[PDB]
Amino acid sequence: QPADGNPD
Amino acid sequence: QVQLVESGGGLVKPGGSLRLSCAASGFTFSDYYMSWIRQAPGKGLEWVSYIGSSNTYTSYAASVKGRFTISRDNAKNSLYLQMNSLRAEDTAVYYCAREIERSGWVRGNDYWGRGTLVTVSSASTKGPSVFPLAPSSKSTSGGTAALGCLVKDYFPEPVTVSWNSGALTSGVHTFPAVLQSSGLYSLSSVVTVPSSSLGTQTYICNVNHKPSNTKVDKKVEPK
Amino acid sequence: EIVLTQSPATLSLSPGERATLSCRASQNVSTYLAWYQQKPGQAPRLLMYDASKRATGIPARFSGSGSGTEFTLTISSLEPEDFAVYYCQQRRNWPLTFGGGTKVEIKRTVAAPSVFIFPPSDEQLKSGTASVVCLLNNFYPREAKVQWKVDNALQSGNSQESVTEQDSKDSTYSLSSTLTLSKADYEKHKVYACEVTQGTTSVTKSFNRGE
Repeated sequence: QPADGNPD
Repeated sequence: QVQLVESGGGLVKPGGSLRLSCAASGFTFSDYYMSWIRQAPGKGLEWVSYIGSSNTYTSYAASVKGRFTISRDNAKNSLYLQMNSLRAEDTAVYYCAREIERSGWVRGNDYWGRGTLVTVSSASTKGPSVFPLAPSSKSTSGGTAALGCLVKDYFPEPVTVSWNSGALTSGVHTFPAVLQSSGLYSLSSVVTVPSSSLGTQTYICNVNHKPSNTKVDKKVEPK
Repeated sequence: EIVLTQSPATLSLSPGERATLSCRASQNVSTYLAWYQQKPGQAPRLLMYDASKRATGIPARFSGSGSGTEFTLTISSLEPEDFAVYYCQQRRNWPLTFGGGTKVEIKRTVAAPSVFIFPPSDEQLKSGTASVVCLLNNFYPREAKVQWKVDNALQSGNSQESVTEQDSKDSTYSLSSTLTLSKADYEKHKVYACEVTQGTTSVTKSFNRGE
């Protein structure tokens, strides 16, 4: 998923 | 080669705390993102947490939110999992695993550590009692004899079992342990042999319990 | 959360046969799906990511396909080393989730167990506890009903069983069942029996405490 750890 | 080595696992009381470490080598740790994945005994895989470029970028499974914290120290090539308010249901092997990244999205775990076992229980460490499963000299199974060792009331996992210091391997079945209602583990190890061998060949089971730094050797004599 | 279902949970196939493993998602995950292999006592190994990209060093007999909610992992011809558990993992959104796994075991002919029953050792009885152990040696298939009878009374709630992984040489399983009782309970009864039922056959192994 988004690599910053935040849901899409 | 890429290597990931977890450490810090062990026994913890319910409500206690534990810190896992994961040492990375064979690649530039700071060029990769990481996850922790756990596996309860006999169960499937459960993702635990993920970290990106720094402690600023993390994500957690709902079941651990607020209790576990993932972090990294690139100068030490190390990943960490701080575990607080532990519960019996957290008992599992914990793996650290490297993530695949492309186009700003992580896409799977291409390298895994060997895992470290975390046990959450009020039980105290205890070495095993090893009892014989003795073969009957009277053979009632077509000329074959079964014998073994009952490894009872040890804690925590794991134990390993060999026979005659590794010289006897054919026909050995060492069973996965069961967790007894007492909170202690028990397992058996068996081997089938020619009944005609019971009077000539010595059979010894070698039971190693590293958590208690105890090894038990039990000679199993015919009945 | 995105729920993954792997059905069937077990595939029983012969070496050289084609294997088709399914993973279905409760929501649209596009092609963000990874597949893993795991053997007993070992860490998982990545096989496939982005649904269809083979991982490093994975043989070409493994191919992944699908998009959206239905995905497949195909092993064109099973090799001995391919009998293992397979998990899918969706990488579409946080939190990450896994399927429950599919075990690919070796199909073989039916094989009845050799059944042995072990009384408690005198050494253990001195401790005030008794463990009675029943062994089912090298049988197939894995499914079997094991029951304890004490003076012909069916037991419930006082036994636990364990099963080995499939044997690499003969593809059988073995099973242990352990009955736990106090020394006093043990000495109140004579006949101890372990009954194994598979299909239309029950085999009971027993001993008399005195003998």
